[PDB]
Amino acid sequence: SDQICIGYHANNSTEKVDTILERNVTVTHAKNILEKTHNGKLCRLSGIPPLELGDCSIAGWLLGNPECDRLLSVPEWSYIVEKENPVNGLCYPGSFNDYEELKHLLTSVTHFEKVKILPRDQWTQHTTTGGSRACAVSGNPSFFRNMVWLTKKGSNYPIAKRSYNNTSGEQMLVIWGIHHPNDDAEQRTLYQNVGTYVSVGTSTLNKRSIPEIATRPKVNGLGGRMEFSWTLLETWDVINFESTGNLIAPEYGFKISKRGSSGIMKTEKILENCETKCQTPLGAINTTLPFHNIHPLTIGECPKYVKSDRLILATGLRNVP
Amino acid sequence: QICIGYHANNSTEKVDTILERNVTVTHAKNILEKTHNGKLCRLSGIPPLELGDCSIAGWLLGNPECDRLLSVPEWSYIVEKENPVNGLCYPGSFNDYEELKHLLTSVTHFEKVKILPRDQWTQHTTTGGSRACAVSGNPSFFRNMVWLTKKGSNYPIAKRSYNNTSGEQMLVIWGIHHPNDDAEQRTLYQNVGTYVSVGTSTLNKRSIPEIATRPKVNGLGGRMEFSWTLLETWDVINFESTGNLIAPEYGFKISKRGSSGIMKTEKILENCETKCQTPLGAINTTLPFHNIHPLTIGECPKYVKSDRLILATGLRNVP
Amino acid sequence: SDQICIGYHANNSTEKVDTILERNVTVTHAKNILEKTHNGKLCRLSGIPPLELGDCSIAGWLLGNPECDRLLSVPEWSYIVEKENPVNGLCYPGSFNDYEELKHLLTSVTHFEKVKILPRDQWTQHTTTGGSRACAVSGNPSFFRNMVWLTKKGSNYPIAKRSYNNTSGEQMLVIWGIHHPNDDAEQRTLYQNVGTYVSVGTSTLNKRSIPEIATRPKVNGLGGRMEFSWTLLETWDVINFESTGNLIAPEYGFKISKRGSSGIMKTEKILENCETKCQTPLGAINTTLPFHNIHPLTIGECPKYVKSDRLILATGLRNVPQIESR
Amino acid sequence: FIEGGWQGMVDGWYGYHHSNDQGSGYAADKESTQKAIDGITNKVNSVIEKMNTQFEAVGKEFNNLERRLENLNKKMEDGFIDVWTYNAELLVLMENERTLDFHDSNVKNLYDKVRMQLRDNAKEIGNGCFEFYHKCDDECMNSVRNGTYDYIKYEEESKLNRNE
Amino acid sequence: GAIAGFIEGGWQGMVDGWYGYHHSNDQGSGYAADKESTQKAIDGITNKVNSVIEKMNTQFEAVGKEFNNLERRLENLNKKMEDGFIDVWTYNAELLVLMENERTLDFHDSNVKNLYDKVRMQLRDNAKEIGNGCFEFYHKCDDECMNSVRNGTYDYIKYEEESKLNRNE
Amino acid sequence: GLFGAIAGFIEGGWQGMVDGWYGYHHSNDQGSGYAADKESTQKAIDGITNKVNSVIEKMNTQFEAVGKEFNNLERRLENLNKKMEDGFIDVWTYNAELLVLMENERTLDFHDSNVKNLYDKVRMQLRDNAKEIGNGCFEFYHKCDDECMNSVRNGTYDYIKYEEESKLNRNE
Ligand SMILES: *[C@@H]1O[C@H](CO)[C@@H](O)[C@H](O)[C@H]1NC(C)=O
Ligand SMILES: *[C@@H]1O[C@H](CO)[C@@H](O)[C@H](O)[C@H]1NC(C)=O
Ligand SMILES: *[C@@H]1O[C@H](CO)[C@@H](O)[C@H](O)[C@H]1NC(C)=O
Ligand SMILES: *[C@@H]1O[C@H](CO)[C@@H](O)[C@H](O)[C@H]1NC(C)=O
Ligand SMILES: *[C@@H]1O[C@H](CO)[C@@H](O)[C@H](O)[C@H]1NC(C)=O
Ligand SMILES: *[C@@H]1O[C@H](CO)[C@@H](O)[C@H](O)[C@H]1NC(C)=O
Ligand SMILES: *[C@@H]1O[C@H](CO)[C@@H](O)[C@H](O)[C@H]1NC(C)=O
Ligand SMILES: *[C@@H]1O[C@H](CO)[C@@H](O)[C@H](O)[C@H]1NC(C)=O
Ligand SMILES: *[C@@H]1O[C@H](CO)[C@@H](O)[C@H](O)[C@H]1NC(C)=O
Ligand SMILES: *[C@@H]1O[C@H](CO)[C@@H](O)[C@H](O)[C@H]1NC(C)=O
Ligand SMILES: *[C@H]1O[C@H](CO)[C@@H](O)[C@H](O)[C@H]1NC(C)=O
Repeated sequence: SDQICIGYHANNSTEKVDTILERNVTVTHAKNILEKTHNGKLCRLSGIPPLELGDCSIAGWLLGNPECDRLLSVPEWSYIVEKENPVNGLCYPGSFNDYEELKHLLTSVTHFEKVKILPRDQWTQHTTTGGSRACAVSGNPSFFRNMVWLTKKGSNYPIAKRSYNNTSGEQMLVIWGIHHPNDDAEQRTLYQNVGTYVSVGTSTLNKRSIPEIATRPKVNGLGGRMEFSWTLLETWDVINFESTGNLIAPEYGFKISKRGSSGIMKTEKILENCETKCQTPLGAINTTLPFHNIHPLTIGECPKYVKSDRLILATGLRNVP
Repeated sequence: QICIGYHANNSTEKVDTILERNVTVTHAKNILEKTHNGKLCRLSGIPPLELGDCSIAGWLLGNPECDRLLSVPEWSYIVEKENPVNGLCYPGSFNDYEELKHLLTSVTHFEKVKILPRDQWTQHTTTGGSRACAVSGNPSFFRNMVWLTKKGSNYPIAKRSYNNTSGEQMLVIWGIHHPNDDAEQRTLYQNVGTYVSVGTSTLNKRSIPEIATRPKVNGLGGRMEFSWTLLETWDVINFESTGNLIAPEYGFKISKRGSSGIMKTEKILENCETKCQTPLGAINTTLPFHNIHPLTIGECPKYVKSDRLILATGLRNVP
Repeated sequence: SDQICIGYHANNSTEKVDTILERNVTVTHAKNILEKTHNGKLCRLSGIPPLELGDCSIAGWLLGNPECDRLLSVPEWSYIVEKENPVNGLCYPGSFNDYEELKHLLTSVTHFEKVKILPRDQWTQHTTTGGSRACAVSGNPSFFRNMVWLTKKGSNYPIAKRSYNNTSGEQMLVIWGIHHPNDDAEQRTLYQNVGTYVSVGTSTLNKRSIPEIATRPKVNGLGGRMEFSWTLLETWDVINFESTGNLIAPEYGFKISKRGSSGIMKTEKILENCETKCQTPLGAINTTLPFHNIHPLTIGECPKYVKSDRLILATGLRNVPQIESR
Repeated sequence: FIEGGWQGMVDGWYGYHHSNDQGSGYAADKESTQKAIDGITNKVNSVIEKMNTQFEAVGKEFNNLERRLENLNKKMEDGFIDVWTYNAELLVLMENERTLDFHDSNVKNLYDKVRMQLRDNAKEIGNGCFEFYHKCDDECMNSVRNGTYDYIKYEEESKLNRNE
Repeated sequence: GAIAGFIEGGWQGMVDGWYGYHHSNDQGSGYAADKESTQKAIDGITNKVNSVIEKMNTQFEAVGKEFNNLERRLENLNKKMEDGFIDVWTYNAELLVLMENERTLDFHDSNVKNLYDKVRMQLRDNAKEIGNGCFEFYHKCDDECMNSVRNGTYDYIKYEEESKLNRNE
Repeated sequence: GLFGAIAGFIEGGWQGMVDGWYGYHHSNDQGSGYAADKESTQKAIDGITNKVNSVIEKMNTQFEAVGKEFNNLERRLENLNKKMEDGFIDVWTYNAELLVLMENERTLDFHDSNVKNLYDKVRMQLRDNAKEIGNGCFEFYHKCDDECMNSVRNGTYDYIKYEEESKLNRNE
């Protein structure tokens, strides 16, 4: 009539786990390893806030589209936030050669310094005031702020020839364009000559573009096009421009001023005052768990995205009252 | 006496474990799909587009040898030979060809719309053709293209547009003829130093003919370099040319959307159904793995390089 | 008082393993499955030694840069060893269209035979001796050994027109270039005409290049550029060259003479006299284990690279010895 | 359980053989067998609830100028196949090890489920059978099978038979 | 009266730890954890959980990539890769959890069984094995003696005598 | 020693059993010594050898030649390739680590149960003829020389033989 008994713990845990052999098994304790929640807010990463473009696009920003004048100067950035289909890109319709390669270049850079490399005041044999209604700054024709539209000075377009030794001590993005007019009349009105070229030389770059004068649908009420291109001028390297017409020349370059780890994420959320080591388009993730299922397109130090609704490790006993 | 024991049977079936090999068990579930029906089948009810000896370029340009594909219904996926015989009858190339081919691994039906009827090139001869595209002895040309050439000692500027009012997105193809020498360039177009420009809202090309001597392919030295574009709805496409234009008569409205792919095989379609098709035949299975063929199309088990995966479900059969 | 006892083995093993539940558990026996060592030496693979370029680059070698004259003839190769930033590439500054696609072509080929397809003696209406100080062979202006720089013969550059039927019975790499002068003066000095072209035709290839005459920074003390291109001439196919100026024409092609399995590895190590089925930039791997952690960029039949410092399987008992002298 | 299996037990997976005045026969433990069948069914479904949702369309095409791209794609398709093929093989291998042990332990449990409920009333033979020290007919046999065995009942004469 | 052992089920009344003892004597009744048995488990299980969580992880990685309308094959390639990995990780995770939960529960069942045999072996004839995971003593055992059976210092040679006399009726 | 024989499976391992993996120690009038169970040890060695080969029968067929090269205009492509090579390494590295970890857990348990079986293989075949000491050893209630020792080791032990005097010795 004296007794000892050996048993195990049970509690009012309701929590279920699955095993290979069994399903919906109630256990005393369990550790969820699948991160499911985010804060809902678009946040700063490693203290830095991301470069938040609003309606502008990288091309709008770097060309200096007037509608992007708020981005004429912007500090260091964690990552880049862009809309899925930004409104203000190429105000003057055209294209951007190797655009996505350029965009990818900004998923490692985290700060530019915009250096004035070819001041427009020094094109003294050409008219630099060219612009249009597609790039209108409140009713008045303008143009991309960082570019210069060379055109004939009173019935002449002499050879346009300027260079720039990159003495900035860091690597520098330079962009330029060629204007593709709508017809021969326009090509003469603006550049006098026909059959023109724009060559650009660096130690490694060697381009030569001829304007393709063709009739085409009006985009932004314009038939002309401007095809932009870009290059990384290495430190102490020189870039030469030579043109007999159709050059859209840069006034500025962009010294890649800070390096590191960014990315571009497409979202319409606005930045807020918070912090993370892992950001997603839906919000940020504070977690120590190895998996999340919030959103595949993360930026930062993140758990492994999985397509799962629940991962729960039993840590406790089989809860059996 | 009472005794506690387990089931045994005349099962011969072997499994492997981490610790043991070729262990006979009473029951086992194979999880590796090994068989296919041997037949090339329809996917989700639809039959695939079956090109025979033709290639996508032969078909869309309207190579004469592909006249059986001038009209074809909706398709599940595209079946093409590994090295189709009838592509570019007139030798040449096709810019961004594989991107075009990939475009047809989501589209599942065209409607071919006549966008630039040839009757309306009234200042040019449209009857140009050659022996490389011969329809029974007689020089012909790609059915869907028009070879503009001079009308009695003159090639006036050729200038036509087309607003895409078809209400769906439309593939337009065109070409530029690269003659073999200056004599041929004049015979056909009068002028030398010519251009073909094409403009849409987003497309802007301008090609000049590269007149060079080159090896005879299909007995011809000239070349025709084709290009293509998706004309968006309500957008306009402009052609302007002073010579060397191979202009489209037809566009291809992308008439049905969805899920296809291209699979390279010489098998002919048959009357069967699947959710998973491979070049060797189709797969009816609930198992998670197969080892039939890596190049599947459809909802398929994971291909593995394995000869056997068998789960023991039964007892260790020890009779 | 007679007795039987049932027990297990222990030894003086010090070796530790981890389990899901337990860490640093001493066991009697263990099998490391993670290969950690290499021999430190750059070795031959499947008997063959690799093609070892030294300071040259594939472009230097195939164009026949003078500083690469030691590679004018080289035997079959296991894989290609190249420096990370080789010194002798394009002696005359320029670029090489689809260069990496070419480099990738040599990670399956394992031998060339260099065939003389367009002997320079037969450009009898042009000067073929053109060269420059950037490609100087001991003080004297030279040029890429395998290329020919066509220029005007006494105030005339007649149309330059030559072909070649690939009768070598194997597939053949042909390279050529177009010279992009620095200014109109140089363009006339050399080719007399302006607005020039270089066209190249095969059954499938159809290029036509015009020289881009532009001012540009001096690389190797030169402002001009030479843009090279390449093609695989298929067996029995013909290649045509036609030019009114600016052609840098090939004298040689490269018949792909042996096929198989190579790769390019970037390293400054020199070849040595050893053997392997798996080579890495740090040295070679002799192992039967399934994993290694030496270096991801291997060439050969190798274990799966992992980012791990230790993988050890327990094979033995939990080593829990007897209190001696028991 | 020791010594082997019984073809004569067509009934289920684990069970009992009995021997008394009435006769001999085999009989499955419906409870023990079921718990296992369920377990094993679940094991098999766990491995089969997977991914699977295509269409995916694996065939991709590339230029003669896109050999690096083609190769890239090939290394990916190969890489995944290598992973799935290895995991599958090893998954199967480990789960078979487990399954067979699972059976051995279910049968061992059935043994101890009885041993514990009989004790001194029966002699443990050592071949996985119990010789009774008393007598037990089919009424009593049901009781030992479905766990309602009366130890306090046959407690008495079990002792008298045991002591010689 | 009392009695649920490992067999029969769990004890809510043992808020103390994971595995343990219930006792019944003249002084009274109460629950008590085996600190030793419970700890070894907590450690084991903590390790199990950390093992699964010591992983990869070191990003930044920034998964979003962008492509032309002329790079659809490339986009698609990239998608198949991102998908392929997610399929692998997702499957391994699910199955990993599943197998390690199977193992964990068995682990608990065997720890409790050990605790049973750790006692059974150290008592033998001094106690009757009830079959519900409890032992009825053939002699008497107060709290002094209860500590001894719990922490493995139980004196069998002590109560050896009267255990016999009570057993034989 | 020097302290009285007796270490069983419980208590620890035996350096003195250089013979195999699991086995017996005996003590009678003739003497004392260690002896492996060839049967039990073998089944294990085989099991463990297989375990190790299972993990090593793998993939492996290369050549593969992993190094690939890219333009400064193909950074997305380079990056794509990098994420792939990294992705696979991440998978293999994780699976390997965890595989090893789970299979080591299993291996050690495997040994503990093989030894426990060897215990019960004996216990069941002796019963009342021997006292279960509780350290993984059996004290005989009768006597057993080397002839008899073989019998208990290789499973041919005669219980009906020593049945008689085992009882008489037990009853005090
Ligand atoms: C159920 O358990 C929780 C502790 O996890 C406690 O807060 C709650 O009050 C409990 N309720 C009862 C009735 O025991
Ligand atoms: C497990 O529980 C969920 C409810 O959360 C239910 O939807 C599912 O069908 C259950 N499965 C089983 C086998 O009971
Ligand atoms: C650019 O400037 C630096 C001196 O500031 C000089 O060393 C270098 O030669 C120049 N580079 C070129 C390409 O002219
Ligand atoms: C195409 O058609 C419609 C007329 O139905 C017109 O409103 C639209 O502006 C046209 N677009 C162009 C680019 O011509
Ligand atoms: C697959 O086979 C089974 C019969 O074995 C049948 O019921 C099922 O409908 C089949 N499915 C197809 C698509 O043939
Ligand atoms: C003890 O270990 C050493 C190496 O650490 C070895 O050489 C020696 O043989 C071992 N001793 C015995 C008795 O096996
Ligand atoms: C195990 O051992 C290693 C060194 O041998 C040590 O650095 C590590 O901290 C130890 N791990 C644990 C969990 O004790
Ligand atoms: C090249 O030569 C082969 C025989 O060597 C011949 O069959 C063929 O006609 C020639 N090819 C061309 C394009 O002239
Ligand atoms: C590789 O290892 C084996 C070990 O059996 C050895 O015998 C052989 O010589 C080794 N090869 C080299 C090149 O070291
Ligand atoms: C065992 O240790 C001491 C004995 O002095 C005792 O106080 C304690 O309560 C015991 N612990 C357990 C878990 O029984
Ligand atoms: C094999 O088992 C079958 C059940 O399908 C049974 O009919 C037969 O008796 C067995 N074979 C022999 C020879 O008994």
